[PDB]
Amino acid sequence: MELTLGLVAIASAILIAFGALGTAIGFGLLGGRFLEAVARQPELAPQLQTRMFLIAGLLDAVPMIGVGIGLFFIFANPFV
Amino acid sequence: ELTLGLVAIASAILIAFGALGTAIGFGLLGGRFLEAVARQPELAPQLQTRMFLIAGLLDAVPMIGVGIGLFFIFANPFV
Amino acid sequence: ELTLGLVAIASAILIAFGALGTAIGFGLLGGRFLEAVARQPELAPQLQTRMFLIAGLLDAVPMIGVGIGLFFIFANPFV
Amino acid sequence: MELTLGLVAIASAILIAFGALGTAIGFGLLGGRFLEAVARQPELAPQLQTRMFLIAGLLDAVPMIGVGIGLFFIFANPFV
Amino acid sequence: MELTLGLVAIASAILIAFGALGTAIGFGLLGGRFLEAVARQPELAPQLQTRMFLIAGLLDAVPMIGVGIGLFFIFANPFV
Amino acid sequence: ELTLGLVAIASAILIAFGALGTAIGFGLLGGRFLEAVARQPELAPQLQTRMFLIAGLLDAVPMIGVGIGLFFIFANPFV
Amino acid sequence: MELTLGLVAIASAILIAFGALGTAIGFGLLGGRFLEAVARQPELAPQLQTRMFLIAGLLDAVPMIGVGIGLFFIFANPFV
Amino acid sequence: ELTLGLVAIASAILIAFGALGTAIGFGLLGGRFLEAVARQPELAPQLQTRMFLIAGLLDAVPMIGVGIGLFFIFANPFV
Amino acid sequence: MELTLGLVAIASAILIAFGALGTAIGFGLLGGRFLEAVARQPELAPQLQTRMFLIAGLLDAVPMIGVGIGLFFIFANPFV
Amino acid sequence: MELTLGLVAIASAILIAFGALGTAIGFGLLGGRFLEAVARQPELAPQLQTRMFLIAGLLDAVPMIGVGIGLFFIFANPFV
Amino acid sequence: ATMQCDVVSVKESIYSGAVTMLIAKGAGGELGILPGHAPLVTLLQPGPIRVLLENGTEEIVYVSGGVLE
Amino acid sequence: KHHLTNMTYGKMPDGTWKLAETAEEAHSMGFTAIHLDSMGWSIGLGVIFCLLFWIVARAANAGVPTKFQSAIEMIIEFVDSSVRDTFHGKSRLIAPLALTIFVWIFLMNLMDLIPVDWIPQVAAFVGANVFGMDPHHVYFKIVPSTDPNITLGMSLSVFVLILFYSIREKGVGGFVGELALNPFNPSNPVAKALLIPVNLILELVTFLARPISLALRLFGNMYAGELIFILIALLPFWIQWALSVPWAIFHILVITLQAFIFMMLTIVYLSMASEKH
Amino acid sequence: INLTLIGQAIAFAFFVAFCMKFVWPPLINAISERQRKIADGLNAAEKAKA
Amino acid sequence: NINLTLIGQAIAFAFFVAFCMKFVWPPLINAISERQRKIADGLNAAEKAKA
Amino acid sequence: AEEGDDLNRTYGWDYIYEPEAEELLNGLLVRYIESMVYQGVIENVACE
Repeated sequence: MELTLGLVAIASAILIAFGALGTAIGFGLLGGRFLEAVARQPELAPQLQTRMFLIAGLLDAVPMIGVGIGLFFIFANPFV
Repeated sequence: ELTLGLVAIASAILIAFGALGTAIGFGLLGGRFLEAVARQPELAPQLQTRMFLIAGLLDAVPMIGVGIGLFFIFANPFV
Repeated sequence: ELTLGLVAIASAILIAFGALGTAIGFGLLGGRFLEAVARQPELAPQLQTRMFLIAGLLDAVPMIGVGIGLFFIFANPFV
Repeated sequence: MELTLGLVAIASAILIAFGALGTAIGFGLLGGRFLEAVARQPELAPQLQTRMFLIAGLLDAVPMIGVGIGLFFIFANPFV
Repeated sequence: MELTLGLVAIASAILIAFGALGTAIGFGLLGGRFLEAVARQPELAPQLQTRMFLIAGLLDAVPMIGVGIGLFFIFANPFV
Repeated sequence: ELTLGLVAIASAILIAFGALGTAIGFGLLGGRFLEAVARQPELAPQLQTRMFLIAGLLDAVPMIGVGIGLFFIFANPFV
Repeated sequence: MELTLGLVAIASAILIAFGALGTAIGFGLLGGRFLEAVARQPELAPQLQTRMFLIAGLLDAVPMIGVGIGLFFIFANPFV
Repeated sequence: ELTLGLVAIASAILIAFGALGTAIGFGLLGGRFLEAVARQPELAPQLQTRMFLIAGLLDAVPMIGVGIGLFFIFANPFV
Repeated sequence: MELTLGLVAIASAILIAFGALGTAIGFGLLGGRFLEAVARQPELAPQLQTRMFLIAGLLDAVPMIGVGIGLFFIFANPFV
Repeated sequence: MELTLGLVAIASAILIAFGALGTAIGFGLLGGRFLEAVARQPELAPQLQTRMFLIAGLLDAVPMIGVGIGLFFIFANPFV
Repeated sequence: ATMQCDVVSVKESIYSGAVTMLIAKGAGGELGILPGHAPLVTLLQPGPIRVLLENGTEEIVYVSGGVLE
Repeated sequence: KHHLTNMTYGKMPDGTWKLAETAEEAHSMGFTAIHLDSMGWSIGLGVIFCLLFWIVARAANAGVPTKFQSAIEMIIEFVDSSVRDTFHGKSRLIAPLALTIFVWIFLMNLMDLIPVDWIPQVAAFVGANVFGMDPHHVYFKIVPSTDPNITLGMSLSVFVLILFYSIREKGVGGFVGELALNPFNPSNPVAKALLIPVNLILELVTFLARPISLALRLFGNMYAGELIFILIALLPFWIQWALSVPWAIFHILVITLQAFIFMMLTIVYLSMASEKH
Repeated sequence: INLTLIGQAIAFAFFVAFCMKFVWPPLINAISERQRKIADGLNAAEKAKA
Repeated sequence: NINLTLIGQAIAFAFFVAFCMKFVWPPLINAISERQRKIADGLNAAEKAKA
Repeated sequence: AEEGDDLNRTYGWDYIYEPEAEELLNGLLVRYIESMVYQGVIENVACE
């Protein structure tokens, strides 16, 4: 019982942690190349920004979905 | 009792690792996409089609992990 | 009893590591693919052909691992 | 109970640790490209700086979220 | 005896998993530069493709061996 | 008793991951920084000031974690 | 002694797994630049291939050693 | 008893992660530094000074963790 | 005491595993640039080839130190 | 005390393990650019080797320190 | 050592001789040139060129746009 | 406080007030497939959207636009421009459904800016006058529609439309036939592992996961944001709530981004289903 | 959370309504700007007539 | 307690509206006004054009 | 213009183009055409 609760806490922690680790590097990788692109073609800022936001929305899905189940486990968990 | 916690750990791994993979793959793809579009702006739609073909081919296996994880969470074997 | 949980962990690892590998692989492959096709917009078809060839060559071991994982899920040994 | 306390402490530590690890790499990856870009077009410093702040705000969301759950665990923890 | 079974299962999973992770990274890393090479000089496509196959056949050797040991643990395992 | 060791190892992880992140991040930043200043030596002060700005922006979360680790060290909960 | 057998299996798995993981990434990283070099200088293929064999044989030495220790544990291990 | 082993593990983690971070960071810095000084040999001393500035800024947090590790080694709490 | 034997086995396996993984990545990272350079300047092949062994001998120092202790644990282990 | 001995052994192993892992990648990353630079400016080879020695000596300090702690654990350890 | 440097305009040759070093501003940025350099070609910003003789005397030539080889 | 805080975290995440036929309102324990009282409040927010657009729609005039109709003109022209320049080939009310879903999800997400407890605690008044206090204190009130069922029903309709345009190829067999990531694996035991399981996994993953991904991505945003807001509410005495204002500014930033991403990817998927041959 | 299929049922139903039922007043709206462009092109042609 | 907590949240919306004006209102208002200006100029040109 | 040169005697080295080769080629071509025009004017002066 006690061990079950501890393992639930651990699993929930991993769910948040790996998602944060993924997104924090993905956004950096995207933004660096974005800055290079906008620097080379300064007049194309708005369409480049739109393409960016499309990418970013398409990017963060799986990890930050896992974040949701993590919070689910935090507060309303099965197995009890 | 221990089996429940272990299944919880396994499920967490299932979503988390695929998530970590996708979060990096999409960034790596999008960076080159942004460089490509800025260099040949009039070719944007073709590049977008190629890119979404790539994304559809890519995100498959992490979805497979997510599905098995969700299956574990609600209706799991080993009970 | 613990055998069930450990088998669950093993199955989770099998799927997770393969997904993590494939997501990175296709991402960094597609980035280079988009960079290349931008250079030579006319040369798209055989580029896609080579890319699909190597992609099919790529997923071999991850697919092998996924099958073993599902085998563990449904009808595992050690029971 | 004791084991639960230890395990939740571990989970809390993981929550902050992975977020810090992710954000440290992300900011470096963004900033290197930023510094390269500003040198190539020194006139465009303000707008590029604004875009960099936009990316930075978009980036560290999830790690900052995880910091919240970490502080929650350290101070007001469930499972007690 | 149960612990032995579980640990054998874990070891088997590790054997295939790490090899798959390595192969997936290596194949893509090779393929990106392969695409650049073939796109820059499309005339040399068969020769370059042959060289890439040579490299690949030299690549997956150790992971392929590891998969065999993993499956060996699966079907006919020692230590029993 | 077993609590105390877990507290110690958690505190160690807190500092360790932050240090690992900062070491790689500062190297990644400084690489481009040095590469940039050599290209355009006349811009050294402005680029250096920007580097201080972004460096201060960088190490925030690791420094936050260090304080939590130290709090675990000296006067911790769970007692 | 059961846990000893299990941990021996785990260790043997790790030995082969990490070696395969390293070799797979290393060969791909090498072959990418190799393909760029062979494309840019098509007249230079043989001596570059010779260099690549030299450095490849120089590469997988330690992972091959680790495979040996893994097999050692598999067939006849100490600690019995 | 077990607490002592856990403290040992934590101390090892502290030192090991710091060493791993520093080794990668300094290499990443040095690659770009050598490339830059190769491009512009005249400006070697100023770039060298910029090195030590950024490197002293870099190695801080791992050095902080080293002290904590040594503290756990010699005079540890939790006893 | 059996537990100690298993743990020492794990530690020894880690010793070789991490060293092999590091060396495999390092040699590939070096060889890529080496091949690209020899493509750029085929005239200076012997000099570059000398430098590459110089640094390679400078490279594997720490991993070879670890492999020695790893082999030391296998046969003549302390703690017994 | 047995479990304490095993954990101390694990700690001692991982100490030098991570150090080797770091050094192997670091030297490779440095040497790649070193060879490329010396190819670009073949006249500066002694000066480049001086700078490379300086930075290499500055690099491996922390892993070498960790090796010392590891050896201390191996021969004359606390926790007895 | 020394290497043959020729600075020629569209009308006539301006400077010539053997020099030990050259400094110019390429499209990417400043460039240092020493004998045995790998082949390279850029476009020069409208700035002066500095060449260092073996004796230590340094001639300077003003160039407004052009190609460096 | 601590007991009160735990009770509150029991309260706010109560699913749709969980009404039930052949039963009372709720007992926080039913957990059956029964009535839901949240998306009714969501429709109460969609209706003002339709009315606001109908206001301009009935007023058909080409004169100088006033501020409100100028802004609505911005919105309609922007969504039309996006749909047009990005996507083409054929048009059956695609841009209308796109503009509806965009604004509808945006307004749903917008409601989060209100405080965590102001509406439920003002609802203590209607608890006092009718239905008592304790029934309000078990589970009675709901927050903006952040529950996963809303977004799941939302996404599955898009999936149905994907099916409807995916049968436009005039044959189920023609559409089902598609290119596979796994055309071949020569090895024989590998073929055993490949034939049934891997291909079944492929046909599962190819299309089915995507609407789930959409629904869960939106759900994560909503639920994480709201839980952050509840968690902030502690230790009020000596503070300026600096943990809230910048965070809610970022929340304002992410709201429009999420709505935009949902709309854009939906039109993407419809365009893909509309691919020729 | 909980499935509670009632929520998703009402969501789909009211979505299909609130969208198809009021696609039409939007379809009205596309024309005004387009005809404004008509006006602003014809007033461009008038000077050529001059 | 409960009301005292809501007192801080009163400060919240105060600062939200304060920052909403200074930052968000000028750009939207300027966009509206400018698009109105170009529409008005385009129609007035047509008016003198018909004359 | 005598493009047959440097095909049999060409070596296995290329430059290190600081800009992309396309822009460099355009910049070379413009200046080359201008120089052709100039040295065609000078010959006309001598003929005059």
